[PDB]
Amino acid sequence: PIVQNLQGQMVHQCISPRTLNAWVKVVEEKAFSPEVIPMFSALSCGATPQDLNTMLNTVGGHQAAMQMLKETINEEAAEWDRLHPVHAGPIAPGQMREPRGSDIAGTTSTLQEQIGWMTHNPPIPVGEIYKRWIILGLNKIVRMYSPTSILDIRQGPKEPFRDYVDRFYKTLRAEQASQEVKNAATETLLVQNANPDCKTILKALGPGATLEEMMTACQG
Amino acid sequence: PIVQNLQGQMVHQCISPRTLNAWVKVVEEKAFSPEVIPMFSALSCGATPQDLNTMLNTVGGHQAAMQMLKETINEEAAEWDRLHPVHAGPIAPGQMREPRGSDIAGTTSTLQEQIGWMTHNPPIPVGEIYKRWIILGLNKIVRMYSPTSILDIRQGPKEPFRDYVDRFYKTLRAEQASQEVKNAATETLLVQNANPDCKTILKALGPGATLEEMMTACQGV
Amino acid sequence: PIVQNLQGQMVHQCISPRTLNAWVKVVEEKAFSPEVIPMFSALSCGATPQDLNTMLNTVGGHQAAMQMLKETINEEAAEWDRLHPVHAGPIAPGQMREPRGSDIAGTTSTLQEQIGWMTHNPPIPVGEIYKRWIILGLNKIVRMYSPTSILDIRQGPKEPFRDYVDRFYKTLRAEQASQEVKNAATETLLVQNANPDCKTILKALGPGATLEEMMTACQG
Amino acid sequence: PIVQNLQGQMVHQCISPRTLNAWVKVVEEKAFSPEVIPMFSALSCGATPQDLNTMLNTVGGHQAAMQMLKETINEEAAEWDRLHPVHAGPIAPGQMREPRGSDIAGTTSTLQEQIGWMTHNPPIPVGEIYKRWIILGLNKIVRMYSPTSILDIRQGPKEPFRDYVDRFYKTLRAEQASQEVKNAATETLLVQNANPDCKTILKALGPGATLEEMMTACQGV
Amino acid sequence: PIVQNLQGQMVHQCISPRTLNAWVKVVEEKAFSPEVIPMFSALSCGATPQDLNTMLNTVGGHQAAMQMLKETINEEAAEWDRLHPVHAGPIAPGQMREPRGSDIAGTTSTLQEQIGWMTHNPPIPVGEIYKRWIILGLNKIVRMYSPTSILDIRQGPKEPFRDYVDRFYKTLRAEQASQEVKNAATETLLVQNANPDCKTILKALGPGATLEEMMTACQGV
Amino acid sequence: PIVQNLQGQMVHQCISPRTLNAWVKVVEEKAFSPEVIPMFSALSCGATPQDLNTMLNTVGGHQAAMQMLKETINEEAAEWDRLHPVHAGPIAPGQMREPRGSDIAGTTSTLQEQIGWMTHNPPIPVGEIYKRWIILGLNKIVRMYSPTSILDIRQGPKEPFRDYVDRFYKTLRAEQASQEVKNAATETLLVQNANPDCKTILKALGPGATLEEMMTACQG
Ligand SMILES: CCS(=O)(=O)Nc1nn(CC(F)(F)F)c2c(-n3c([C@H](Cc4cc(F)cc(F)c4)NC(=O)Cn4nc(C(F)(F)F)c5c4CCC5)nc4cc(-c5ccc(C=O)c(F)c5)ccc4c3=O)ccc(Cl)c12
Ligand SMILES: CCS(=O)(=O)Nc1nn(CC(F)(F)F)c2c(-n3c([C@H](Cc4cc(F)cc(F)c4)NC(=O)Cn4nc(C(F)(F)F)c5c4CCC5)nc4cc(-c5ccc(C=O)c(F)c5)ccc4c3=O)ccc(Cl)c12
Ligand SMILES: CCS(=O)(=O)Nc1nn(CC(F)(F)F)c2c(-n3c([C@H](Cc4cc(F)cc(F)c4)NC(=O)Cn4nc(C(F)(F)F)c5c4CCC5)nc4cc(-c5ccc(C=O)c(F)c5)ccc4c3=O)ccc(Cl)c12
Ligand SMILES: CCS(=O)(=O)Nc1nn(CC(F)(F)F)c2c(-n3c([C@H](Cc4cc(F)cc(F)c4)NC(=O)Cn4nc(C(F)(F)F)c5c4CCC5)nc4cc(-c5ccc(C=O)c(F)c5)ccc4c3=O)ccc(Cl)c12
Ligand SMILES: CCS(=O)(=O)Nc1nn(CC(F)(F)F)c2c(-n3c([C@H](Cc4cc(F)cc(F)c4)NC(=O)Cn4nc(C(F)(F)F)c5c4CCC5)nc4cc(-c5ccc(C=O)c(F)c5)ccc4c3=O)ccc(Cl)c12
Ligand SMILES: CCS(=O)(=O)Nc1nn(CC(F)(F)F)c2c(-n3c([C@H](Cc4cc(F)cc(F)c4)NC(=O)Cn4nc(C(F)(F)F)c5c4CCC5)nc4cc(-c5ccc(C=O)c(F)c5)ccc4c3=O)ccc(Cl)c12
Repeated sequence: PIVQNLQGQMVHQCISPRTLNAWVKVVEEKAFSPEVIPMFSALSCGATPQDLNTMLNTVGGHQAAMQMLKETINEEAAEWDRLHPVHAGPIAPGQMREPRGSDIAGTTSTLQEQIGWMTHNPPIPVGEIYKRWIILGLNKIVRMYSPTSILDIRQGPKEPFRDYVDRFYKTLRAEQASQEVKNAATETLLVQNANPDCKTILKALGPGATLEEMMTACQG
Repeated sequence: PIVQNLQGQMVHQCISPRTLNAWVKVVEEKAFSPEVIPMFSALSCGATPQDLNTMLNTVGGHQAAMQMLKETINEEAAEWDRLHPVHAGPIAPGQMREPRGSDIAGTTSTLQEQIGWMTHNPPIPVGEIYKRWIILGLNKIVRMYSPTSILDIRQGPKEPFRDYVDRFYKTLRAEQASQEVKNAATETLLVQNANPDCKTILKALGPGATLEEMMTACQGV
Repeated sequence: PIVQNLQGQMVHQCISPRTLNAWVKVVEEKAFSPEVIPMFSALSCGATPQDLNTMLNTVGGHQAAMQMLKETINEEAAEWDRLHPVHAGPIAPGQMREPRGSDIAGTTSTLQEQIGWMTHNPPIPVGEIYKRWIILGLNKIVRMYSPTSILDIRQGPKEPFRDYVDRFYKTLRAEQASQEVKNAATETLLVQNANPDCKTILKALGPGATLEEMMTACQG
Repeated sequence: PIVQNLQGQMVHQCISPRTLNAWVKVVEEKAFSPEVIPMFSALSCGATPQDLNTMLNTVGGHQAAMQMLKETINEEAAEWDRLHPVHAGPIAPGQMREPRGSDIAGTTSTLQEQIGWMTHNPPIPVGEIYKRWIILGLNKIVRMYSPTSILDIRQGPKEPFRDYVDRFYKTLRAEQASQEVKNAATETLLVQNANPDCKTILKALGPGATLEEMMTACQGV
Repeated sequence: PIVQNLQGQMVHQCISPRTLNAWVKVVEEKAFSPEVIPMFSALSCGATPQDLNTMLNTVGGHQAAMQMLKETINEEAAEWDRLHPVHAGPIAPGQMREPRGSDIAGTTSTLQEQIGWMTHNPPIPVGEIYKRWIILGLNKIVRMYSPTSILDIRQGPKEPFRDYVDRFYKTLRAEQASQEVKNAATETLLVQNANPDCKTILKALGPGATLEEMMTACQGV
Repeated sequence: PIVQNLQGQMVHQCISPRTLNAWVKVVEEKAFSPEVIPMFSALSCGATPQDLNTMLNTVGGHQAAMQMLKETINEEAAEWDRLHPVHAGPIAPGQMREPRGSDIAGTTSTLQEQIGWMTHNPPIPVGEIYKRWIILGLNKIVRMYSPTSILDIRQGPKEPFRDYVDRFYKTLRAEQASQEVKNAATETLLVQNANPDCKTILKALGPGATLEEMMTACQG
């Protein structure tokens, strides 16, 4: 990673054995449950492209997913190249060549170049750009290994309303839509997929009941 | 988190794997037992909004609780906005735009903005403000998911007084109320709901007895 | 905690996940065995009142004990208030308001105030004062969850003298008396509660035998 | 390893017990699965030749592989020597003798010489040069100890396409070849070795379909 | 402990949870096996008296041993007091009162006094002096709780000589005696208490044989 | 150990609980398998003589081996004394007495003297010298607890050639000879001890086949 030391300077540090192991274990234990994304995001804080590639290369199995991720990266890289074309010419002392997409993904760039960009004044944050690409791919994978649509989450006749709501929002976490789309669909669908006794009570509350009010109302 | 270096400046440090894992495991092991709240507060010391979002996003399951938490945050954010409305205009050099509620929650703010607020002179402690909102939400969840009401804690005929007291205060810990209200509940119910023999002993020691005295007086009864 | 950094200045640091976990595990594993006190004392090295409250708030169960602790704190705080009454008036630049008992316990004081006191020149060590109150309460709890009096520790007829002595002093650790009182009672009671064959030998050694001499003498 | 201190100088640090143990355990648990290679590369970041030798010397068992690794290193060392022959003469103050192949591998060089190379201005990165040799050797071992050939990965009649793709790329990961060669193997075999129903679907999407599209198109077939 | 910072000054650091737990677990697992002594000495490196008291206070059980340890300390403290009596009078600025035995053991001294002694120029190393007393006490305990006497270590008829030697030196390790005395015990008993066949072989190699030679000579006998 | 701090100075640090535990566990788990030597070497990086003695004193059991180690140290120390005799006289301010062998082994030297030597300009690296002595002894012990000669490692009739080669080189790791002696013996002995079907194929390859070529040739 690139971190600040105790004396106020951005420096390169080795990825730690703890970080590496934390990520490997997360994938082993949880596969591509939604929570693997914020865990990846937090474990990769400060990462260079080389560090990100290391993390992705240590994933055991799941190589269909990992290839889909490479394809997502390649599409983002091609968009970057269209938007930020490289001008040819000798690079001046006191300057860094402009990165292409393949450089941000660490494929055609050296570690020294990556540090150069990430610590330039002003910085070209190739780590952060690459990470955003990876997260877009990881979201696709989460959605793909999600077994269930929110349309199929229905409260059972004897199912406590809290357990139903737990299942509903856990399923929703795996959907790949904006938060606004998720929320408004949810309002109405949560009621619609409730069991007849709860649905009755929930209709009675009227629009604009908070979840807390809903869960109190259907406690038994 | 934001921590101080040797130069005496506040700077950003990455959240540690140890922290992340400690939080994940505490939720796994304890759910929304009252002690999850101080563990959250301790593990999130110095946290940015981004860090707090990370910690909440890694909670496995309990999504009904997490959704109720978001709703609490949205309520606290609307109030923030009502009390502290943003004034339009360009931001001066070395200065920071005023945060809206959604900026404090990390939704409409970048990491670099959060660092800027938390390290400005004087600080706008958006991490601390957000943590307060989160803790309020967690207190609701703890209460919400408490199985027992304090009114139903009654000493059994053969139950040692110490075990009853343990159960009474464990229940009271999950209530969402000020300390002064919880002290009123104790004064109303603890002696009253003791069993007949202990109750007789306790009524005799009177209102002013310490818990240690009460527990000594009922050691056999 | 408040610690010294590498460059010679008292600064606030976050309580570490290790410290938190060590304390939680100690209580889970050992409850209020006497050794929990020096473990609390060592894990709370440098603690602010806020840190101490955190540690106490993480104790799972044992809420009768924890309430007795709060009552002990309140009594110590009232004594502090009697001994160190607060004078009213505006606080000068370059000064800290005088702490009341409720401030030392962290109830009516902010973290910023606690750091202010603990790093003033000269320091008001509100962490150390509060800790002393907590330890007084913890000692009361140890004594309370001690099942056995030293008067009931008697060497059995076939019990190796070493096992008896182990039981005796382990029980004595849980008693709440001064060390002088513990020692002198012990001299005589250890002999008196020994089994008839050992008691014979121990009488024969005369007064002022060390424990080592006693344990050698009753080895079989 | 060689790491930077506050003065901005590169200095020597002892290899940590955590690092040592992480490497030992990864070999124990995963043998020469492809993912052992990036784990080695990450755990050996900043390593001196001495450190790399330590890590290789602590591998338990697998001595046939380790001997093949030494042979690869000896081949790379002979080539180094052919490209970069040492010139005789006394070494000037503040300067370092030019390394031979055996110096890079840590066999004929002291720790103090390795530090001198890695911290000189500009660096002679003998740790990085040796790591490259080691990684080449490990890639041979991974391939050598792979059980399956890519030609024998064929989708079963009832095998979900996702499971076949997992197996195909897991096999391809163990091949020792450039990325461009591995991409050629995919273009030759993946659709061709799908089962009859999936293959029909995939041939219709055509050469330009992404894996995500292919996996959507065969979700039931 | 007292450790050095960057300014090259000795300063106080809190005892770490790792240290505390390592000590607790070593006693739990090994009791008063001889190797507990160097583990104590290593874990208490730089310790103040306060720290040493903490480590001793966390020992679970073994209170007969711990009481014998206190008695040893009291004996060493009385001797200290006899050799180094305190002189009355007010302490000058930047100076420290002379420690009594009970000050070294941490009983009548504050932490701030201990820091003052250990960091004064020149140091009064009250941590090191106390550790010496503690180690003397622990050596007594190890000996006290050793099950076997060296006189009873005898090679069995079918016991490999290496196993006998292991047992002989493991027993000798628990003895409380100088190294020169332990070397005398070896010269008296090791060959003498070997079985008839090994003994014959060993007597022939003679007094000057190394252990490695002795163990080679008896590899089958 | 003696390490460099962040501000470029050689200082003494306490041996860490991690280091201590790593070494204890290695011996418990692996005894004196060859890999215990590079593990000792790496865990003792920067060690003083006192640290090395600590590490050796924590070894549980294996006291025959440990005594053989002391004997090896004593022989190396006597050689050092013959080669570097100590001249008598008062030691000047700005100087360190010359170390004898017993000083390098930490037996007659204080920690303060060891730090003095290791941080003198120019350094007398008593830690590194002692470690070399210990490693010579440890190699003797490895060879001694090795159950098997390389002459007895023979490929079985149905044994995969890779498993045979694994056994052969694992056995060779425990032999105490130079690397040149190990290699040249190995070339020929590996073929000679192969089973008849492999030996046939290996003869056919001719001299100077690499191991990789040999293992490919006998894959079935
Ligand atoms: C033609 C280019 S492309 O294919 O379109 N895109 C890319 N190719 N590469 C890899 C490369 F750089 F090599 F071209 C790309 C990398 N890439 C990679 C990637 C990282 C990755 C793994 C993953 F699981 C998912 C991902 F999304 C990304 N690893 C692999 O591709 C391994 N692989 N291999 C096959 C398979 F082939 F076996 F099937 C599969 C996989 C994962 C899924 C299936 N590792 C590196 C390691 C060192 C590096 C360098 C040195 C050392 C040691 O000294 C070291 F350990 C590592 C240096 C540079 C790179 C680097 O740039 C990044 C991004 C793109 Cl988009 C590509
Ligand atoms: C739209 C307004 S709102 O919904 O009324 N309020 C909020 N929306 N958001 C989320 C968002 F920001 F997306 F709008 C909000 C966040 N928010 C979130 C929150 C954090 C959170 C989780 C939790 F379990 C309880 C909570 F109380 C808070 N995560 C979710 O909402 C996930 N989610 N999702 C569903 C769902 F699927 F059902 F939808 C559920 C959940 C938990 C319960 C059910 N994560 C972030 C991550 C990155 C971030 C940025 C970058 C990376 C990668 O580098 C990364 F990993 C993360 C950047 C910004 C944000 C951010 O701002 C904060 C607060 C509010 Cl109040 C809101
Ligand atoms: C009228 C005052 S008093 O009651 O006489 N004395 C005290 N009240 N308080 C608590 C308070 F401050 F709230 F008044 C007191 C505290 N106190 C507490 C204490 C700590 C404690 C726990 C314990 F197990 C034993 C103890 F001895 C002490 N916690 C509780 O009381 C919890 N509780 N709750 C009930 C029960 F009610 F459910 F039954 C029980 C318990 C333990 C036993 C049974 N936590 C804090 C947390 C934040 C803090 C602030 C913010 C956040 C988050 O942002 C956070 F996580 C923590 C800020 C300030 C405080 C603080 O000052 C300290 C000392 C006194 Cl003496 C008192
Ligand atoms: C002679 C030339 S060569 O053989 O062609 N090439 C090499 N010989 N050496 C080793 C040596 F240096 F000794 F010559 C070489 C080393 N080398 C080694 C290597 C490292 C290694 C292990 C491995 F598993 C795979 C590898 F690829 C490399 N260890 C071994 O060879 C052990 N070995 N031993 C047998 C055997 F028993 F079967 F022999 C086997 C093995 C692994 C497979 C089978 N360790 C060192 C340790 C100290 C070192 C120095 C000091 C201390 C103590 O303080 C310490 F612990 C270690 C100092 C210097 C060296 C050093 O230079 C490096 C590279 C080459 Cl190519 C060679
Ligand atoms: C009176 C003179 S003496 O008895 O002859 N010698 C000594 N008395 N003390 C203890 C004392 F200081 F209290 F006098 C002595 C200490 N001593 C102790 C010792 C340490 C110890 C434990 C052990 F297992 C073996 C030992 F050899 C030494 N603990 C005990 O005595 C506990 N104990 N208690 C009984 C008993 F219950 F049976 F009594 C037993 C035992 C072990 C065996 C049986 N702890 C301290 C803690 C705080 C300290 C201060 C503050 C806090 C909190 O913040 C804290 F947690 C701790 C501050 C000061 C002290 C301190 O000075 C040191 C040395 C002497 Cl020689 C004596
Ligand atoms: C006449 C000298 S010699 O015998 O020829 N050589 C040596 N004697 N010593 C030890 C000594 F220094 F004491 F003389 C020697 C040491 N030596 C030792 C050694 C280390 C060691 C252990 C081991 F397992 C293998 C080894 F190779 C070396 N420990 C023992 O000898 C223990 N022992 N004991 C018996 C047995 F006797 F019970 F059987 C056995 C053993 C291992 C095998 C069988 N520990 C020290 C600890 C403190 C030290 C000082 C203070 C404290 C506490 O405050 C502390 F914890 C440690 C201070 C100084 C020393 C120190 O110098 C080093 C080297 C030589 Cl060659 C010798």
